[PDB]
Amino acid sequence: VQLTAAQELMIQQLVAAQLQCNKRSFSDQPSQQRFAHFTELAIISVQEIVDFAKQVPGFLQLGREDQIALLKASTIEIMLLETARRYNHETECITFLKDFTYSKDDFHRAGLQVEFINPIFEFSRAMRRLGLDDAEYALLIAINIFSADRPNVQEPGRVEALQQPYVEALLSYTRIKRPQDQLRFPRMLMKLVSLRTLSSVHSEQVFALRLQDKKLPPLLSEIWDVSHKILHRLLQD
Amino acid sequence: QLTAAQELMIQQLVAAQLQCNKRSFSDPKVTPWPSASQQRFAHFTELAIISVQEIVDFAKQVPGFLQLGREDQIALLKASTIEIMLLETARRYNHETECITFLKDFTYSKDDFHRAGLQVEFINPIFEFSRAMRRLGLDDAEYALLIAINIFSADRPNVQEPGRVEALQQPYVEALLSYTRIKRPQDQLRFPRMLMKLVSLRTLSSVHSEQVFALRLQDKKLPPLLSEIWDVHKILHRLLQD
Ligand SMILES: CC(C)[C@@H]1N(C(=O)OC(C)(C)C)CC[C@@]12C(=O)Nc1ccccc12
Ligand SMILES: CC(C)[C@@H]1N(C(=O)OC(C)(C)C)CC[C@@]12C(=O)Nc1ccccc12
Repeated sequence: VQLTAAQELMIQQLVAAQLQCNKRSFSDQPSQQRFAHFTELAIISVQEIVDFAKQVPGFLQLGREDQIALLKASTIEIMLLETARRYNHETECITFLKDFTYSKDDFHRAGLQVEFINPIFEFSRAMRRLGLDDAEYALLIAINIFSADRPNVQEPGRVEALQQPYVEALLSYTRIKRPQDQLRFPRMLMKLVSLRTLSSVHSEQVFALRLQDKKLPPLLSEIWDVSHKILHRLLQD
Repeated sequence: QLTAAQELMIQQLVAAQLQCNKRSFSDPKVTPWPSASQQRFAHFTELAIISVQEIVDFAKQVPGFLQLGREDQIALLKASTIEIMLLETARRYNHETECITFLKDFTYSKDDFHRAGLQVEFINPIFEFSRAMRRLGLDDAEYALLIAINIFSADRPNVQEPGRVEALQQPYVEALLSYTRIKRPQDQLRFPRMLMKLVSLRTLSSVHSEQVFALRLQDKKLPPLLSEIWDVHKILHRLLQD
């Protein structure tokens, strides 16, 4: 009933890597005005997500066409995990990147649909109730990435094997943090289930804006719209 | 050790699970497996109608489901119907033949489904889930617990009493946890993977919904009872009443 040096070492690598993310600030930073803002800001985040993904052990070792498959699906779900981490209960303003803060009302002005926005905030509220630290968020992101249930995964068993170390670490970490509360760990996992619904709802939202004359940029269209020239280039570096 | 209350609950579930999948191709008869496109669709829908009713009967036997409001019961059943069905496809997947089985003994190839006009996006995940489920290697108690856990999801659409639903689920999660510990003390990661399979059921259920809409474009519209649960609840409300 205690972590290993290997497990301790991995968690530190993840949070350290995770800390390199969301570094860009609104001061330091250089309908459609609202839209362009989001897409612009997504590209920054996506690019950070790919970089984070190379750092994690056992990811670069996978073949390229499955590295695409895991990233394509999880990238939105990571974003959602990160929006939830910095969700502020008092203001009800989700933070994106270092310091960009947006109320739920701010989103309606971008023309996002109520079927899409409310679940995001319900997700952010629900996760805040769990009370996860940076280590638990970092482990949960990794677990999320190595999802072998994603569409068009060529080597599922290889991916399942990569993920299992992160589950075992998270199980042991939660047991130490709350020995009395045995079901908090399952509660955290049941949240992974909520992420998919939001992932499917997101595919409906993105589509709807294509109708409103709001087409996605080159990088974001590769992974969200129904070749991966940009995506290969980011991975190959 | 396992609780006396917990033993009863598992026992009630497995028994209820036993009443499911009693129908045989030999035992009335559903429209036969072979216009050709149209007939295969019919074959599936008649069989599914039959399956849905057993799931509904099973769900009433599950404890505390009937504690719920008729509106919530309906919400819960409609969303998990496909997910229970797919658990069952996986449960009895033959790795030797790669043929999934439906009800008592209706066996189908991957090849068959392509022939029925189903899209790859839909078909591939189903066999992958059946394969992935096998790697876990669940026993009957474990399947049944996982099913009951599935039913009581608070984050389902149109649920009115989430807390009441989630309260009914925790007992089952606790039983599954306790059961895994007793049966396999040294395998700590087995129990989380089972819970994570619920994540896979969601993607499937979403993929399945897309398939149903694509089929409507093939001039293949679902019958009344399946249309309630899968299209975008009079018969289902009436089914609960018996
Ligand atoms: C509305 C948001 C939830 C945005 N989402 C999204 O898919 O964007 C579309 C505009 C629908 C294409 C998900 C992440 C999103 C984004 O893309 N950029 C961004 C910047 C700050 C906060 C949140 C976001
Ligand atoms: C294609 C199948 C996977 C069938 N399902 C489904 O949703 O397909 C529709 C065409 C939309 C109806 C899911 C269970 C399904 C069914 O309805 N009857 C049936 C009989 C034997 C095996 C599998 C099935």
